[PDB]
Amino acid sequence: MKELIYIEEPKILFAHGQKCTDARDGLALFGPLNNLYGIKSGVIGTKQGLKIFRDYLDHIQKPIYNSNSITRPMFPGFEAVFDCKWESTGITFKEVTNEDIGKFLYNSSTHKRTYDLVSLFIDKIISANKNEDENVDVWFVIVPDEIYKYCRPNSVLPKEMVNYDAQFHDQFKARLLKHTIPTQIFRESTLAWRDFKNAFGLPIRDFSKIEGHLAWTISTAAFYKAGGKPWKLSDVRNGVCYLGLVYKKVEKSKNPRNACCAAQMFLDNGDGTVFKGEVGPWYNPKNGQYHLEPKEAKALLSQSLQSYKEQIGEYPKEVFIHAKTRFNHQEWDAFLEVTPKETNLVGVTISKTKPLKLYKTEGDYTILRGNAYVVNERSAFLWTVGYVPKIQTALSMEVPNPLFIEINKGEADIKQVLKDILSLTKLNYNACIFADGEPVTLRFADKIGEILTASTDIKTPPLAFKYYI
Amino acid sequence: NKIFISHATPDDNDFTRWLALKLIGLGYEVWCDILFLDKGVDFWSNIEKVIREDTCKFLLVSSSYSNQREGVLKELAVAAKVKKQLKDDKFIIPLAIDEQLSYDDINIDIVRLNAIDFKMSWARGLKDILEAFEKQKVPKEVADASKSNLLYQQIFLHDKSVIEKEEIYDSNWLSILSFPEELRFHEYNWMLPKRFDVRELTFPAVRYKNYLCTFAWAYDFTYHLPKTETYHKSKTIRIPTEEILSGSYDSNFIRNAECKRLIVQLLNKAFELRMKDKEVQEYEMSNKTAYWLEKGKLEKDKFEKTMLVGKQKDKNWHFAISGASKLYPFPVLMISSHIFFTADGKKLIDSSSVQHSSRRRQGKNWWNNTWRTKLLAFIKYLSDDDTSFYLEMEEKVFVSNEPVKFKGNVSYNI
RNA sequence: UGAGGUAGUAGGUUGUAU
DNA sequence: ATACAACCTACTACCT
Ligand SMILES: [Mg+2]
Repeated sequence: MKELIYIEEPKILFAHGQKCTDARDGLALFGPLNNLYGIKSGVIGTKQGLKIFRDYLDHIQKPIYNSNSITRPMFPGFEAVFDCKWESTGITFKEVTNEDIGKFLYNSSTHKRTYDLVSLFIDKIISANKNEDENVDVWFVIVPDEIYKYCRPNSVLPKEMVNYDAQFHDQFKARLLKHTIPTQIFRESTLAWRDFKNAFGLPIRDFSKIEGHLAWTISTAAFYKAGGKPWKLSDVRNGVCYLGLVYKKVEKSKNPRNACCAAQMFLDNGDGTVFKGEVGPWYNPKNGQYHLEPKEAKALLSQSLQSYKEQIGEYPKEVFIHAKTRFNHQEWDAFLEVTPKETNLVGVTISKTKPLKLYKTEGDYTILRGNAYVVNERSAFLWTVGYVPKIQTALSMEVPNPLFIEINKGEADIKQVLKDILSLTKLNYNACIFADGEPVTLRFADKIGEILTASTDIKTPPLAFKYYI
Repeated sequence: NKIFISHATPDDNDFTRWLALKLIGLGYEVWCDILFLDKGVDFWSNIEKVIREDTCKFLLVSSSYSNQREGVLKELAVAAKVKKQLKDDKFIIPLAIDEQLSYDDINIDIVRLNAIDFKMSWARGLKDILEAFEKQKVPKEVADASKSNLLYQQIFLHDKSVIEKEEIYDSNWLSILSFPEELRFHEYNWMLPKRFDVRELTFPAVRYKNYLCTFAWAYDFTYHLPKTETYHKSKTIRIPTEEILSGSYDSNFIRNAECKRLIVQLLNKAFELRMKDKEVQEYEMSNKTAYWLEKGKLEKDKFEKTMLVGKQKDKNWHFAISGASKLYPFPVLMISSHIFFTADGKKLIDSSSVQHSSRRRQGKNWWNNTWRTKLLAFIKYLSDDDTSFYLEMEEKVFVSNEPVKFKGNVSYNI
C-alpha cells in the first residue's frame, strides 16, 4: 500500500526550435541544430577493411528498414537526416599491411603486442595528420576481429600460432590525446556482419532486424564527432550547474591509486548547452578509498566554478553533484570552503545496487518508465528503464532495476532531483536510442575516466568529448 | 491548391509519412490517406472530389506494391482525366522509390512520364521535388515546422501515450510484521571460549565485547555449551527492540546503528538456519548464497500450476531465490531470483561459464509475468501458515508471504 | 571496440571488537 | 588476522 509518483518524459529540442520525445523521430523530422557542410573521412586499415567501409558508406546513403518501424524507427539515409554529405568519395585511405599486423600481433606478452599494434596505427594517423594537405574530420580505424579478440587485458594467446593498459581501445584513445584527433574505431565484423559466420553457416552477430538501428547509432556518433549538434535539452533551469564524479583505479602506477574524473553540464547565455568533461583526474593515493582529499576537492570545485564563470560571467545559483559513492564530512567541508555563500551545493548519490523489482500483474510487460517511489524527503527510487509507450516496448530485457537516488548532502526537492536525472538520461550522444538508464553526467565521466587512467601520465587533457567517445 | 499522394496503403507507409510531413513542414497543403486518423463514410467519392476540385499536383509513389494496385490505378485514371481537363502536362509526377521495380516494368499510365528518382537517395529526390515545385509555381505558404510537429503528434502518436489508470504492482519485499518484544545481551563472561564456532550454534548468536546478542533464552545454548547450564539470568541486558527500530537508544554502551546492524546479522543468520532446516539445496555465488529445489521433489514440479523445474535442451533448470534482511526504510526481507542448471535431476555443474551462458540463454523468453509467478510460488512454498511464515529466533520472527504491493496512478494500454 | 540492458566471477575498503 | 554488515571497482558473457 504505497504510492508511486509519475515524472513526465522530458522533451529534447531539434532544428527550427521543435520539441520531441524521441531523438530518432526528431532528427528524421526536423534535423540537427548544427549545419555541417560535409564529413571528410580518413580510413586506416587493410584493403579489405577499406572495401568494407566503402560498402557500408554506400549502403548508409539509402534508406534502411528495421523489422518493425514502430518499435524501431527506420533510417531514411544520412543526408536525409543530418543535411550534410558523408560519402565514400571523400575517403582518405591509409593502408596498414597484413604483414605489419602479423609481425606484432603474435607475441607472448599481451602488453607488448597491444603497445606495438596501437603504435602502428597511431603513428600512421599522426603522420597523416601532420604531413598531409588533406583535411580529415574523423579518422575511422577498421580493426580486424583478431586484434579485438587478442588485445583485451585478460586475453590469452593459444600456443598454436605463437605502463599503459593492455586494452586496444583505451590505449589507442589515450595515446592520441596530445594531438586532438577525433577517431572512431570499428570492427570488421560490425560493418560486414554478413561475411563473418560461424561453423553453422550463419553470421555470428545478427543485424538483420536492427540494421536501421545500427545505421542510426553509427551516423549519430560520426555526426557528433565531426563537430555537429544533434539535439539539446529543452526543459532545464537557468543558473544551475550539473557535475559528476567517477573514481577509477589506476593500474599502470606502481602504487594503486584512485583517479576522480568529472563531467560538467550547464547552459550558456545563448540558450545552448555546454556539456564537457572536467578533467585532470584528481588522485587519491590510499587504495580502496574513493573520497577526495580536502585540497583535491577544493581544486575540483574551484576549477568547475571558474569554468562556469568564464563561460557565463556569474557564479551558478545551484550546483548539483552526482556520484555513485557517498561523500564524507571532509569532502563536503572542503567543498563548502570554496563555493560562494550565494551558491547552493547539493551532493546526490545515485546507485543501482538496491534490488527492488516491481512486477506488473496484468500482462507480460514491465512497469512504466518514469514511475518513482519516494521513500522519504531524502531518498527515492526512479524507473529510468522500463516500458515506453512510444516504442511499444521496454528498454530492459527481463525486468528493469531501479535507480536509487538519495540526496546525500545539502537541501533540495527530491522531485526536482528526479526530474533532473530523468532529463539527463536523454543526452547520450554515443548512441541514437530512447532515454537510457544512467544519467549522462555519470556515464560520460566514466567514459573519460576509462581513458585518462589508461596511460602513465598526461598533460592537461582536452575537455571536448569527441576525443574520448 | 492541395497535393495528392497516391501509394499502397500498408506497404509504402514509411516513405509516404516522411514525404508528407516534410512537405507539410515546408508550407504545402498535402492530402494523403494516412494523414486522417478517422475515416468518414464517403471515402472514394471524397477522394475523387479532392482529385477533381482541389489538387494541383498528383504525386504517385511508384513502387512494386503500387504498380498494379486497384485503388492506385483508379486514382491514376481520374488524375489523368483531370490533367486532360486542366490542360497541364505535368499534373502527374511519379516518384520511383523501389529498386525491385525496373524502369521498364512500370504500367502504361506512367510509362511515358518523367519520374523522380528516390532509389539512390531520398534527400536528392526531395530536392528535385522542391525544385520542380518552385519552377512550376505550385502554391505554397511560409515554412512552418510546427504544423508538421502538430500533425505528427495528433495522428502518429495518439494511441502511444500514457493513460491515467490505477495500477497495482507486486514487489520482491516481504514486510516483517511481528518482532520479538526485546533483545538480550547475555554476559556469559568466558563460557568455555563462548562457543568459538558461534555461527554453528542452533540459535542465532553474535559475539559482542563480553556479551552474547541473542533473541532466545540463555538455557537454549546448554545443548552446545554445558557451562551455560550454570549461567545465571542476572547477567542479561534487556533492550526494547520496538524502541531500537525508532532510533531511541543513545549513550556510549552501544550505538543505534550498531544495534540495527546486529539485528540485521541475527535476522540473516536465522534465515540461513531456517532455510537449512527446510531441506532445500544451496548454491554459493560470488558474494551470496541461493536456495533451489531438485527435480522430482514436487508433484509434478507445478506448485500452484506455475512450474519451478524444467528441461531446457539437455540440462534441468531449477528456480532459486537468494535472501537478505534490511531495516531501510522499514524491516523487510529482500529476495532475488536466480536460475541454476544441473546435468541430471540430482546433480550440479561445476563450470561457472556454462551456467552463465545457460542462464542468459533462458532469460530471453521468460518476461515479467513468469518471473513474478515463479517468485510468488517459491515464497508460498516457503510459507508455514495462511498468510505468513515463521523463522526460529521460544521466540520467533514472522515474515509475510505476500510481498508488499505498490500502487500507481499511470499506466499504458498493452 | 555501433550501443544499451541484464547477469555472473574475482578483489578491496570502512566506525566495530575479538 | 577471524566473524559480520555496508559500500566500492574490474572483468567477462549473452540478447537485441
Ligand atoms: Mg563511441
